[PDB]
Amino acid sequence: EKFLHKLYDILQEIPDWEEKSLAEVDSFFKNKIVSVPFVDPKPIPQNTNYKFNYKKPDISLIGSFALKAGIYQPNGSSIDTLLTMPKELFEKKDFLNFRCLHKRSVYLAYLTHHLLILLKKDKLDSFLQLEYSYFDNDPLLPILRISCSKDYNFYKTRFSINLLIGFPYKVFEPKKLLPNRNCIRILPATPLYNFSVLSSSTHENYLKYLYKTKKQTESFVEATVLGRLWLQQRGFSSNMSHSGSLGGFGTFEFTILMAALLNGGGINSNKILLHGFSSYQLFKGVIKYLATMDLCHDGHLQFHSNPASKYIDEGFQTPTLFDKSTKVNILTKMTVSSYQILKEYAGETLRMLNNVVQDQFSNIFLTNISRFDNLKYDLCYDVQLPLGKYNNLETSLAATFGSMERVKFITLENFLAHKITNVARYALGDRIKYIQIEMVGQKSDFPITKRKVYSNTGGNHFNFDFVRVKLIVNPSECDKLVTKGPAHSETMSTEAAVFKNFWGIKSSLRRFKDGSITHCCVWSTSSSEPIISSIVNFALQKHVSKKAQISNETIKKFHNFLPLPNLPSSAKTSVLNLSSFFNLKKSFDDLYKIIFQMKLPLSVKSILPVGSAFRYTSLCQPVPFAYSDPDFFQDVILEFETDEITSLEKAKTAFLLKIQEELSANSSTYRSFFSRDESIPYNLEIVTLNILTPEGYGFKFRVLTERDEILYLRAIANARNELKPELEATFLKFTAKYLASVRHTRTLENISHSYQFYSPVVRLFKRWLDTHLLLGHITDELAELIAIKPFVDPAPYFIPGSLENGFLKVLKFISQWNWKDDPLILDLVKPEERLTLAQYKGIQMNFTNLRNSDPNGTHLQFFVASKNDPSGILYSSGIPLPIATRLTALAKVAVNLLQTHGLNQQTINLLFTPGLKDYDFVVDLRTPIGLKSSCGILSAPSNFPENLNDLSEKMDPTYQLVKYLNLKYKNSLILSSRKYIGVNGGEKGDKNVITGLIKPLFKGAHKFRVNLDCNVKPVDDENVILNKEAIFHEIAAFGNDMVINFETD
Amino acid sequence: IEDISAMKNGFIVVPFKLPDHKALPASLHFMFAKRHQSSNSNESDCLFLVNLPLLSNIEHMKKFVGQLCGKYDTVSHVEELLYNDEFGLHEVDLSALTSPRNTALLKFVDAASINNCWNALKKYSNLHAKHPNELFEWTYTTPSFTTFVNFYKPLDIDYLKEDIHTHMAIFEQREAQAQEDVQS
Amino acid sequence: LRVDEVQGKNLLTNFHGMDFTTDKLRSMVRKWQTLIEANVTVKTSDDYVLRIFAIAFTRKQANQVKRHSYAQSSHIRAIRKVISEILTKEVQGSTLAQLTSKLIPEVINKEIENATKDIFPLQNIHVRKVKLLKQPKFDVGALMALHG
Repeated sequence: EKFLHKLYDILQEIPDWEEKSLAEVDSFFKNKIVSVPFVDPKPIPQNTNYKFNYKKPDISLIGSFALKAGIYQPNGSSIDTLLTMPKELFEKKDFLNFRCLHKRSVYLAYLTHHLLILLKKDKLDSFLQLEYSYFDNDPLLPILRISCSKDYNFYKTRFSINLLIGFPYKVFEPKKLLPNRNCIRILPATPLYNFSVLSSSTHENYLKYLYKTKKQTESFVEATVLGRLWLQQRGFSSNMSHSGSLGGFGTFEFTILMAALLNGGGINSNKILLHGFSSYQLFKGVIKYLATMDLCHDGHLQFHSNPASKYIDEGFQTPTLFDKSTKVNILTKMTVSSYQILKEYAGETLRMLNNVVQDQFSNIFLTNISRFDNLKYDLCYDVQLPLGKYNNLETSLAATFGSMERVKFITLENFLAHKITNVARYALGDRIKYIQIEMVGQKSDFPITKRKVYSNTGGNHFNFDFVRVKLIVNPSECDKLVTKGPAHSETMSTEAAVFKNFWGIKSSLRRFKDGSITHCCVWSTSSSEPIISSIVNFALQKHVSKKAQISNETIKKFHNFLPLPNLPSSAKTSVLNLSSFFNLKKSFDDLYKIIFQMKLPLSVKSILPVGSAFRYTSLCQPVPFAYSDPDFFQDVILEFETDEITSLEKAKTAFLLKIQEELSANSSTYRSFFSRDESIPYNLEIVTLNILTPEGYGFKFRVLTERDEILYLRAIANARNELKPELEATFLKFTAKYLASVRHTRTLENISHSYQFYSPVVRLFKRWLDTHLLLGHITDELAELIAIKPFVDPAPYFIPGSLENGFLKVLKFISQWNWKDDPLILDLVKPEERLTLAQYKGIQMNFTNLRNSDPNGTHLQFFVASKNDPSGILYSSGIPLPIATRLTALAKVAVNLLQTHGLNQQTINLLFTPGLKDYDFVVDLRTPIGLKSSCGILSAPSNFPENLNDLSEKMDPTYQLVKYLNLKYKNSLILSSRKYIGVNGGEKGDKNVITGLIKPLFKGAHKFRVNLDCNVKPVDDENVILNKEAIFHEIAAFGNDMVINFETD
Repeated sequence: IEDISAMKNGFIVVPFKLPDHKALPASLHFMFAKRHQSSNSNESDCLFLVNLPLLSNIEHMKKFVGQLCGKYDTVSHVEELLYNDEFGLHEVDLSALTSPRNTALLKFVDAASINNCWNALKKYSNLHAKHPNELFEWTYTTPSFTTFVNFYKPLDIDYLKEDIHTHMAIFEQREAQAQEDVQS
Repeated sequence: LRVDEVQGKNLLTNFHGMDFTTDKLRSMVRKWQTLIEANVTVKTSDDYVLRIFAIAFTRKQANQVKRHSYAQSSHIRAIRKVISEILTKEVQGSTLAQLTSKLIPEVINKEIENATKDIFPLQNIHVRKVKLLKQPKFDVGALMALHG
């Protein structure tokens, strides 16, 4: 404030200089160091008969500071100080053909020059910095910017000062400057010119109205800061959004709209916003309004800064809040896609504020969403634009840039931006939801010695390097094969004409099975990129510029890392194809009918599959006969119609005998055998009936009976007090496998068919965790739930619609997770049976009691619950805290590599490579046979062998190795390995690694106990230290023929 | 580490030289053995063993005791070995519930054999003390791809049928008698 | 079977309810025997909402001198509560299509008879009729999955 008062004194000291011509001011600012930042196109001596002038301007304050609603910006804010021009300096024919604009430009040039001289007098020049900029990045409006560096040293305030020179109230006719009106003679409207000049004419009056409403209401400043911070986290500002910039709406516009809503708002002009509201009331009201009330296409809003606001059903195809008191459109800095994306954010925040069960404040206000563009947007392509020169446009750009072109898009920035925007938007259509363009390289500032900003990089002479096109896609309409066009008649319609023209060679005329005659254009999907990518490639290089270069190698590498099944046409088969899953389901349903028509001492009550392939989450897509796949034999819970554990289990096996007998009898095409199952503890009689189907598919059947859980609870009750927790763990495993498994696979199937991309995202996540060897400890369902967390809970983001976006959101969430304090509770449900607040409180009290009896997760680290499981433990138990922290550190280091090295295929390969460090020992093994082809991932099997023992021969034993080895040394050693050799075994899929850490307690020596449970070597006659070399030798003995190398700490 | 031939708690350290594996540029697996005191009739003449190597079976127990007997010209006839649940897959007897880890018992034919092998192992400890290279070499019965594919091998239908048959039979018998007694 | 989606000379269908036949129902209502009906409105996974039905009749004990064989209201009350119990269990467990797969081999019909036979005999025992009254939202993806 003291500094601004000194500035006002300095200005009142600044002298005035008179009417001069272009040559006079030219010599003036040629022999002065300051160069007039002239607004393009510059004035010319042949078309300049009016003259120039500067007098003492009209000082004032305006902005968030004048509204007293500024905050302590960490990066730094600024205060706008307006200095309008004299109405005597103004003539009534100055609002045509850049006259008043050149007026403002020379006004500001002399102003900054002589304030610089007064600075050279006052000696604040050693710490003060003076420069040019554009009012909210508006090239038609240059402004002065004052900053400082480390007695008016205001640099610690981190503020800045904006010197703007508008025009007085009602100098030129607002109805001659209405957006419809033309004022650049060469006839088309000049909306941007209209906006700039009229806003400069009526800046301060808007501040008067804003302050008046701030005095009429009570929580106005709070609502202002609320909206400002919401928008700031959203990545929104008041700058001109026409230039490949997301903006046009910030604090100033937010406040004007809030005041207009207090001045009306409805279509019936009535007061939707009431001056008695609170902060949250006002903010929720305004967000609900911008979410429910279109302002661009089918309706617009109306008010008067001096009369109630009224909504009308005419949208001017541009965000239009129309002030009649000034004849101005408020949002004139806003692009249509910008308004759309802001309205979508508005609806999202509305639904958040309507969430009654879970709080949403942390996500709404305390999360910056604009940090990683590939998280904020599903699709993003880089396009180098070597456009070149002002004259070289005629040969670089396909389109034209003529007189009306420049009158409309005064800036070639706006021209190119909007051109590529519209061409991509049309040529894509429903394949996407929302579009944005980012002119990579664009700037706003420049020193005083210049006439504008200047750039020479990226094959251009304009402010950018290249263009990054961002898209929020629609998945259900993404992988649609054909680009459908309009119908076909003899007299070619206007729509069909324009369509065929736009599509050139791609256009054609195809007929369909239903009998329709419509134009179209067809593509062929690729298992390495999306058809949207092909389309943007073609349309961009066709209707914009033959010199453009286009790619997204990032998404290329994502789809490359995706596993490719050894299937015909898999090369052209996209990600969103589930044909393999459907074929497996169909074979299984045939088998289903066979067993249901079988006859038995019981009637078959139900046959429910619980296969990961069924729930669309297996690492790979199934391939007939590819039985070396770990996920080949899918589980099928068989349940029969309605007292000792052993007799019960052997009766189960006897029913399997009968089934297998009748099956070998009357379904000889199938093959069958019995496998000992030992995945469940302390049950030594469970037998799974493996069935082999000439669709090359394999299942395992297990009889479920209610007497299982009955006898299990009986044993729980009968066990000793210290023995209890072990049988608790065993019963938990049983429940996870037999009941919650079925419930989970059901609900997950449903929500996946609603969220398509969930299946590929979770498959990629499983791949990544297999590369990181954590799969030996992590159970599939756990990872599935973690990876479904982003879709079912997208706050603040949007639902992912690209494999990259989904993978990165999963990793971001895991990284920022704090399982020690934070729980996880998922509302498994289609988009708009969610949890009651009652169930929510129940799950939360569950979490609180668990974390009370375990405040540091030595027994349970990740806690995740849902309707299927109100316990939050079923897929999280049995995981060591070293594994947990290793996972979280992996996520964090990955997010940091992304933060730093930039997103590239190299960073992705760095993600996929395993750390293999911190491992007390690392055994590198290779299996004698190759297994990539047999596993059926692309680098082919074609029957079942004649011996089932030889099926087993082709199987993979390293899983057995690591599991049983952990069973033995589970008292002393923690191990990890690779589960899927067919993807993580090199070029043959045959290389694995056993990475192990020592338990830090048995690391040392201890008392020689009868139940110490380790291979030790005493250091004395009473104290015993662990026997490392013995351990390694025992590992070598166990894996004698497959251990190839050992590497110690 | 050389003079550590026994433990003050009465147990005994047993070294074992481990051979040269190509992936490693020689340890001596330590075991502890102490005579048993249990009132179970089948728990007689037992050497409680602690820290057996991987897959210590009756074969390698016979091999070790034959090493000791051939050295110390002694006679120690092994009878049986008990409680070799080296993986912990029978820690809980769920069956009769609902109706000594890393250690084992080594039974001998008689106290003669057990005391003779006990002398031999005392002198084995003294071998650890004085001459560390006179100590035996422990060869793990090496599990290979063959025994792991054996683990993968499906079960035999005849074994399944016969076992289910006899199990269900005896269970039906015991259940019949139980009902008779209950409602008698 | 209701039609939801279409594709050129090829229009697909999904579940829309189940009825009995009038002639079969008339034969089942024999004289001198208790009839018993019970029903519940209940939700599935893919949140269709439906009301399913159930009917059963008291059968004569194969050796019984007395022809009427009528249960005892107290009998009836209990039977309906168990039927009601069993039906709600099947509807919540079944997503929608699964109930379909559940009804066709009539497992429901038998679990009933099973939990029932401890109260009073009973014969026939069928689902009889199921109606749909609140389906969720289109979701073109889920409908395609059912078709092969």
